[PDB]
Amino acid sequence: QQEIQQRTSDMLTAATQLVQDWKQVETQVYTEGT
Amino acid sequence: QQEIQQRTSDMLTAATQLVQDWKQVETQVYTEGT
Amino acid sequence: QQEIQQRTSDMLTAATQLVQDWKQVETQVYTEGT
Amino acid sequence: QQEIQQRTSDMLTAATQLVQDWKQVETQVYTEGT
Amino acid sequence: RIIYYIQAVIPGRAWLIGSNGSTLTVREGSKIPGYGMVKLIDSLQGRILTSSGQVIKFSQEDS
Amino acid sequence: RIIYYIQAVIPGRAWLIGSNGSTLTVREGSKIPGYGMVKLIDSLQGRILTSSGQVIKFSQEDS
Amino acid sequence: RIIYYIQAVIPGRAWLIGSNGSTLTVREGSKIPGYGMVKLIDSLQGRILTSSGQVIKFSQEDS
Amino acid sequence: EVIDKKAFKDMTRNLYPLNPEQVVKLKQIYETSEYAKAATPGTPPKPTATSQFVNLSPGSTPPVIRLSQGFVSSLVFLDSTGAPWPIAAYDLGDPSSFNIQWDKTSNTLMIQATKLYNYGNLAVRLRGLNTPVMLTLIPGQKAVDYRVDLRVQGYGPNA
Amino acid sequence: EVIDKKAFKDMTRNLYPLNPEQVVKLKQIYETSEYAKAATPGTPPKPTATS
Amino acid sequence: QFVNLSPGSTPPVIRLSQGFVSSLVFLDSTGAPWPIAAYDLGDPSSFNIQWDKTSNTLMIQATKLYNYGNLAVRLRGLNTPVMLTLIPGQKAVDYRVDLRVQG
Repeated sequence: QQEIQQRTSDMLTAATQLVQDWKQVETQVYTEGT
Repeated sequence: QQEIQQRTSDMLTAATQLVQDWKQVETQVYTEGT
Repeated sequence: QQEIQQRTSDMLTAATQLVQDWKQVETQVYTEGT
Repeated sequence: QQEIQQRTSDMLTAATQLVQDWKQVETQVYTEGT
Repeated sequence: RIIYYIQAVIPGRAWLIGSNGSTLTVREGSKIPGYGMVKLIDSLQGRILTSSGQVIKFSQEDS
Repeated sequence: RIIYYIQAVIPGRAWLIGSNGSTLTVREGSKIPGYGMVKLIDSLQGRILTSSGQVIKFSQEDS
Repeated sequence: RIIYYIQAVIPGRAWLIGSNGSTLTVREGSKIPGYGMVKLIDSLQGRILTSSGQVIKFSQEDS
Repeated sequence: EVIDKKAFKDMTRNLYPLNPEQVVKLKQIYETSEYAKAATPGTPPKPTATSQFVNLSPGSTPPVIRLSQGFVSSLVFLDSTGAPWPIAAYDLGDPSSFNIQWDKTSNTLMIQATKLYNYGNLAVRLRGLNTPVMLTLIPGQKAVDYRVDLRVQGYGPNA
Repeated sequence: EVIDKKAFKDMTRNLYPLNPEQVVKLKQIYETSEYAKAATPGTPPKPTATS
Repeated sequence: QFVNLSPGSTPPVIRLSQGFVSSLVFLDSTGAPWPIAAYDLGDPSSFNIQWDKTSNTLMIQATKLYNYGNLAVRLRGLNTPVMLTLIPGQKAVDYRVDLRVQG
């Protein structure tokens, strides 16, 4: 029974990092050459 | 009887705010244009 | 009985915010271009 | 009975973040080129 | 005759305009030519009661 | 006849446009030529009820 | 006849393009020439149901 | 192996306490509350443009301007022929209820009402006149004046 | 599964303690209070020009 | 739309939306552009206006959902200012409005 609550807290830590990484979008970079 | 004095103190707070708002009169503003 | 007094305090907090927002009137802005 | 009170506090935290994000409107940007 | 219309009303006074372009102001007890005596000034709903039974209101095209 | 269409509506008022290009604004009790008296201004769903039974709505190509 | 294709769809609206190059936008209850009345705009899967039974989808070469 | 299914569904309910069907219902609740907050009691005033003639006799009544809170009314001064008459100076009583914007050379005043039902008067002096022109300003009526054309009895510098 | 309906309606009542009907009635109470505040006792004076 | 400066007509209506841009361009009776001298906006907390100081185009964005107001625009050759009303949250949004002024 208690192994379910231990497994659930481990999954919530990993799912928070996965969602936070998917939010990040980096701005495009324009390079001018002359 | 006890609820009468509680209602009286609430009306005195609202009446004091109403009276001093009627006291305020602002000075006229004269604008010269050229 | 006591659920009425709890509900009354929540409505007074929301009504104070609503009345305060209706008081605010912003001054007009004149933009001159040349 | 007590699981309803635990579930209600979780939805109130998430609903506050959703409403506050819908309030935000960013000002338009005018770009002039020459 | 002349038809009068309400132009503005506060508690106490009312400003009127006629078909001839004449502008008046009236109080609770006052004389209006062609209407009689003012009986009641109702600032809400824009109605003025007159002793002859006629009611002066806002204009239909300006309200 | 002339067909009127709703241009914008808030609670209370409604701005209308006609087939002749004429523009009007109406209140709860008001006159529309060719329609009669305004009976109900319902700001949601864009419907105006009229005493002759006709319903003034938004235009089909502009909605 | 003229064949219409979905160009973009959100919940509520849908932008359509025809074989003649004409561009339209439609809502839940709207008229499409040669198709009839819009019955259901389903934003997922790119399907629009029409009262005549035809289904407007994305183009096969542009999807 | 059965534990992994039980931990995944309980974690998803903790990560997302609101369903996608419940997010849609909350957005309808939020915008309906904004609609009732912005709605005006009664009927809104009718926006109109008017034109008046101003008589400087000592028997007539000063003219009336109808205003509304937060709205702009423009007052333009013309002579008897209809040419514009520029403004020299103005004097406003009770500035806490009204706000006036004016470039210092033109003939147009733009007045905005700040309060709901408080009324006052205004003094306006023209370029060629010695007699000042008196107005009264009443807000909160059944009509709001977007623009008033004022006919002044004399002859201005333009004719 | 029936817990989720019960928690949703209770959360709405804490988030919005005033109905859309009650917001409309409160705005009529507020503007009637300013109308009595700005009203003058008796009759206002008549604006006149004299010589 | 055609704008009439008579003292009997109604001011024109502009339909807006929250977060979207509406452009208004001013033309005369023939159709040539009419440059803008100045403008006066009431309630700046509900609308945002961008304007380069010489052109004849105003770009207005609505900030709130259902709050409406008015605007005064003065043109270069006119003495009569132009009065508009701005209502957001309708069933149509105006991307561009063409305005014919009488003079």
